[PDB]
Amino acid sequence: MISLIAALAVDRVAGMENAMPWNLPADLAWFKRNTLNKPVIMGRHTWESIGRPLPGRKNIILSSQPGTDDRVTWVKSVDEAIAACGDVPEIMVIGGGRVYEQFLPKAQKLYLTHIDAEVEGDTHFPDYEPDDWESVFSEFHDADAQNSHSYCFEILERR
Ligand SMILES: NC(=O)c1ccc[n+]([C@@H]2O[C@H](COP(=O)([O-])OP(=O)(O)OC[C@H]3O[C@@H](n4cnc5c(N)ncnc54)[C@H](OP(=O)(O)O)[C@@H]3O)[C@@H](O)[C@H]2O)c1
Ligand SMILES: Nc1nc(=O)c2nc(CNc3ccc(C(=O)N[C@@H](CCC(=O)O)C(=O)O)cc3)cnc2[nH]1
Repeated sequence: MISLIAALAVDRVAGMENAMPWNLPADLAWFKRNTLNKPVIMGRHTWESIGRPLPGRKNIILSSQPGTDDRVTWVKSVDEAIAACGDVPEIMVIGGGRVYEQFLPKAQKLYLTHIDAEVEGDTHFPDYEPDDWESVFSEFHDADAQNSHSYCFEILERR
């Protein structure tokens, strides 16, 4: 199956010109936890933002051009990306906006972190219809000494 994972501020804002204005180590731990040992598909901008291969995962980067880093796998279409993942239980799509919109119709599961941050950005998570998804897990966390905002983890499965 194909899954998306993302951190969403209010209005599904997912990305800005620069790094998001929050310190959320617990969310990064959730991200690692749910992606380790699985192929991860990302767009070139997200690859550049991360700045290195994510360890312990097969990193697959979408770009229309040949790759510029031989440590990771580079593909030029959604179907090539999927094929490059091989026979695995779960493919993780980790963004960014362009990539999320392409994969959402193919996806069976969403891993979302809802962040109580009323911020502005240039990249959003695609619209999804709550009636087409069953929420199977939810977990709230307040802001604390190590996390700048309150965050709520959710897992949704497509009906
Ligand atoms: N809040 C979160 O959880 C989260 C997660 C990931 C990223 N982000 C944020 O998202 C932003 C990036 O999103 P974005 O939409 O700008 O970029 P993106 O989706 O990361 O990358 C876009 C690039 O991917 C390539 N691409 C996408 N689809 C393709 C296809 N079908 N065939 C070939 N190439 C394809 C293209 O590369 P070429 O131009 O080389 O052809 C394209 O320019 C950043 O601000 C980042 O911080 C947020
Ligand atoms: N929930 C969620 N939160 C995010 O911050 C997030 N970010 C991306 C894209 N950006 C990033 C940026 C950095 C790292 C990263 O460095 N991750 C490390 C753990 C963090 C750490 O080392 O402190 C990792 O191994 O996964 C991952 C994804 C995709 N989906 C997301 N989904």
